[PDB]
Amino acid sequence: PRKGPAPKRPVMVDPVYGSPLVSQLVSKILLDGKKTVAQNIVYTALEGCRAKNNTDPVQTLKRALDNIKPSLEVKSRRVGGATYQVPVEVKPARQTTLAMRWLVNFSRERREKTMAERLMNEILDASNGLGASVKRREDTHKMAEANRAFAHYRW
Amino acid sequence: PRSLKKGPFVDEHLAKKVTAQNEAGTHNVIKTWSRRSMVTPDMIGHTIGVHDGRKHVPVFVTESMVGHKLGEFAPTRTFKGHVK
Amino acid sequence: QIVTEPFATAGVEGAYDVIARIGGGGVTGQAGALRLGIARALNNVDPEASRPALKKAGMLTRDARVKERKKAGLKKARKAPQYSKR
Amino acid sequence: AKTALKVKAARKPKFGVRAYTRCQRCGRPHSVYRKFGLCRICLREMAHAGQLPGVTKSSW
Amino acid sequence: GQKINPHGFRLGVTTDHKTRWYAEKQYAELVGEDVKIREWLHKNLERAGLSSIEIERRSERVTIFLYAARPGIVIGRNGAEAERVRGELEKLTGKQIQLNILEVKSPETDAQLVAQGIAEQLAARVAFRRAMRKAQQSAMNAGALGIRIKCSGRLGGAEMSRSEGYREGRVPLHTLRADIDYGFFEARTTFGRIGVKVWIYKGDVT
RNA sequence: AAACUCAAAGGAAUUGACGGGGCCCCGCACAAGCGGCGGAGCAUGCGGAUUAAUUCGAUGCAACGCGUAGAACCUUACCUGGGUUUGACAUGGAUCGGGAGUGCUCAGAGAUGGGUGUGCCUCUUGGUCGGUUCACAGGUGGUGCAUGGCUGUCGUCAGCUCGUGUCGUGAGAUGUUGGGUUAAGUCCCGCAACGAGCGCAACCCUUGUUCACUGUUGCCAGCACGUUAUGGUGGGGACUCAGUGGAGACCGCCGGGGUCAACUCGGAGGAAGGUGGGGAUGACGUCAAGUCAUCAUGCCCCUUAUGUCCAGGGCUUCACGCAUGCUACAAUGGCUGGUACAGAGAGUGGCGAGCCUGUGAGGGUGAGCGAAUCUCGGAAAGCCGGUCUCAGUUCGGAUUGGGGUCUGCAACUCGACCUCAUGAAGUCGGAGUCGCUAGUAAUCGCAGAUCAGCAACGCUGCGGUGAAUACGUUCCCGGGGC
Ligand SMILES: CON(C)Cc1ccc(O)c2c1C[C@H]1C[C@H]3[C@H](N(C)C)C(O)=C(C(N)=O)C(=O)[C@@]3(O)C(O)=C1C2=O
Ligand SMILES: [Mg+2]
Ligand SMILES: [Mg+2]
Ligand SMILES: [Mg+2]
Ligand SMILES: [Mg+2]
Ligand SMILES: [Mg+2]
Ligand SMILES: [Mg+2]
Ligand SMILES: [Mg+2]
Ligand SMILES: [Mg+2]
Ligand SMILES: [Mg+2]
Ligand SMILES: [Mg+2]
Ligand SMILES: [Mg+2]
Ligand SMILES: [Mg+2]
Ligand SMILES: [Mg+2]
Ligand SMILES: [Mg+2]
Ligand SMILES: [Mg+2]
Ligand SMILES: [Zn+2]
Repeated sequence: PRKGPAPKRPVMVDPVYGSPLVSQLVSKILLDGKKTVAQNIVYTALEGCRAKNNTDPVQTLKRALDNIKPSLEVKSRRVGGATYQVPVEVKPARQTTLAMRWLVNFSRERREKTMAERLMNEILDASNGLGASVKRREDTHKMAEANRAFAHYRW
Repeated sequence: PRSLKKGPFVDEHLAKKVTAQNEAGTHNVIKTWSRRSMVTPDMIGHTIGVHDGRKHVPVFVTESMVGHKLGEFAPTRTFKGHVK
Repeated sequence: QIVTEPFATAGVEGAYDVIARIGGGGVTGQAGALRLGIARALNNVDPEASRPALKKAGMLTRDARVKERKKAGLKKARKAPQYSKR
Repeated sequence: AKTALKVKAARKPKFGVRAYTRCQRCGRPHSVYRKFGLCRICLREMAHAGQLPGVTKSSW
Repeated sequence: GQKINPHGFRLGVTTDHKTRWYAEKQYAELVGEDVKIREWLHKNLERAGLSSIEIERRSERVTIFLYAARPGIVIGRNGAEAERVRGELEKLTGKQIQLNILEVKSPETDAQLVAQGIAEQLAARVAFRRAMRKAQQSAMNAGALGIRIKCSGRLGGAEMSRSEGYREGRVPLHTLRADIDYGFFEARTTFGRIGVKVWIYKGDVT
């Protein structure tokens, strides 16, 4: 807004796994205002993760988030009579938000039956380095590199 | 539809006219505005001019009419189609 | 967690019984009210050794966030009917 | 409203179901409150002028 | 066009209701008789000048306070007019009416009588500017802290409608603790009718 | 040059508005986000078409789930037809009166008309009615561009002006420019200005903390029984709550910034901190904005009709177009069994428990409650168990056929609901477009107004669950100062 940066609500931690990441994940799933449904989905996905690999589900979620985190992304610019795609570096909070949003959206887009282990499959694939989320991260980075010539328009 | 335990609704003057017609010969057209009334077997074979808003259109009541209202056979709106 | 954590942030722990009578609201609102009640009980029991941490954790405070009332001409408290120019 | 309509509404109907309310000050047939008769406009203006006991503006 | 009635705005806060009775199964019919009483009194006692009609009820007994500038018309000769109006009131309602008529200490300060007088002058075809200035000057001679008069309509018998107004002093319409008396009347002329509104800031009240 | 033609052409300046002019600002205005609309079916309003009538009003934002907080009759203002004429209804003079007014019957679609029964209270002159008239009534007939009233709107926008002084021939200017600040023409500093007024703010309502007072129909910590059981009981002022009266927040304190000064940043205390959240409140005026149909009213028009009564019809039409919604397209879901947690409201022609009966809508009996007592009452989402397994489906519930219930004089046109069967489009929607900054959006149910019943999915409220995001002002829209 014009007035200034609005305050941010503090992020709570998940009672079970003790990480703000899982709370952010459930709040991102969180369709229709059904917190209990969303975190049932999230807990089921994390338990499926620890079932298929011995490593900790919170650690595998973290690894997936780092594999989906974008470093820079392009935004539209109205310089002159044509629009430009100016690449801009992404702050850690913004990139965590982008990673979570992409993870959730592509989990919803996956072909498997149930959301819980659609999200589980997507998390495992991202942690390994595969999947639609990682593909989108690579594509956005590729397009930022293609339009890298406009790094001097940053303000 | 009307409750069964309340019986059919015949407008209580259509009934008397059709009964008089039965007593004195089932040959006349009975003019009425009672679209409200229920067709009954006692009037079967009569001809009733049911009002439709502007004219008493005649209907010859047959065996199958009985389970219907008098006004079902006297359309009130004319459409004929849009354009021509 | 929201109702147990007053003890966790206090010196006492899960060796201290509690009896609660709860009315009104939904499950989450009842949880928050019970949490505030336990926090206030610990406060007025030991207002020197548990007061500082208990208040710093933002727990000796009642949030006035209540469902905003509906307003005429609007579908909800702030939702507005779909504007349709021409 | 029309005077004939007002008097017809006042008089007892032929069938009970055929009765209606009418604004007892105004004759208006729409938006008539059972609690105090009157109508939308009559209620608003009389409540503002203060002839209706207990009725005040609400701003909860 | 967009301003609230001052009396309704301050109702319950500073000013009080004109009717004081309680009834929860007859409420509508008591409202109807009250409307009949007020309409009858207004239609038949214009000459006296009615500031307010205040209605009370105890048990099938109605009490009417008539705040009038000149109760000479209401009382007639030795209370004959008072008795006749009371009798018409029983005829109209069917209940025991106890009627008492009260003065207004400062008719030049009560807004309703001020609107009464301004509308009467307009009907008698007095220049509206002169009438408004006279009323304003009289109000401030009495000692009101603020006057505001607005006459709207075919002022001066013209074709277009105007909304001519006068004011000086202070009239804080937005302040609830401000004691603002509001009056309105309609001058019935050969050219429709003129709406005259008067706000008078009596002072500040708790 | 002239004919001809115009009654102005023009100069400087003033105040506005506008600018694809600048500087400075603000608003869900973008951006960042979340969920939609535009596609489908249905509901609803409107345009158009149609019709005997489809009554009238509303028309960019600011008309279109709007007047309508309830159109089968009524409403009803429209149409066909049938009645009526001082009239359906008022007020006043006369004049003949004693019944008026009604019960039962007859004719009639009804209006109405004809029977039959019943028939004033005072008093010798009233209440009440009758005609004949006489005056007169009646009109939702016209003009919202003759008006009052009320309302929308720019716009919760930060402004709009005045007295006196001063400057200028004058319109006019100054104040009200400038610097800083604020949500704010909010304040501060300077200043030919010094002041004041309407707006801003505050006073009001509600919500968040707490104290005193009171203790039923509310509550149950300690005490005594209760059919086992129910604060059911005596009783209790503790807790909760109810509702009256107080306290509390003021940048008041601490520190920094700020020439200082207003302000600003941080901290402590505190339920709450910089306006704590929300409502009421809408300046001078604008749009000849809406309403002659709520009411009122100037003028004009109708007067065996444009009054008025009645039955039936219409306002519900349907090659279409738009708009606002609802249900969806499924697995964060459907079905099914069990099991938690609300608030705000309503009720005597009413809310109705319990029991019996029916597959059910319901019916029959029927307590209780004019209600902190009794009833509406079940909250739903959620949790837990089972099941369906991605299928145009055990998604969706349109349409259509059958059998019903209830309200009502009466559900054909044209009601809701139950049940049995039927099982349409719809695979997330083109260009375009909408709402929202927190207990908000999203969703989940509940209650009320009107109301016999109900086309209500509307409207106004109520609580339950409960987010994501805001780097920022470059761009789009609206506005503010110079
Ligand atoms: C026609 O008669 N002559 C020529 C002038 C006229 C005369 C008398 C009137 O009484 C009106 C009018 C013009 C209309 C124009 C209307 C129109 N509207 C109906 C959409 C409109 O475009 C707007 C608007 N958007 O603002 C209006 O102003 C408006 O509503 C209005 O006020 C009007 C009137 O009533
Ligand atoms: Mg009705
Ligand atoms: Mg010039
Ligand atoms: Mg956007
Ligand atoms: Mg659609
Ligand atoms: Mg229409
Ligand atoms: Mg009209
Ligand atoms: Mg609109
Ligand atoms: Mg106008
Ligand atoms: Mg118009
Ligand atoms: Mg204010
Ligand atoms: Mg107009
Ligand atoms: Mg008229
Ligand atoms: Mg309609
Ligand atoms: Mg009650
Ligand atoms: Mg906002
Ligand atoms: Zn009215």
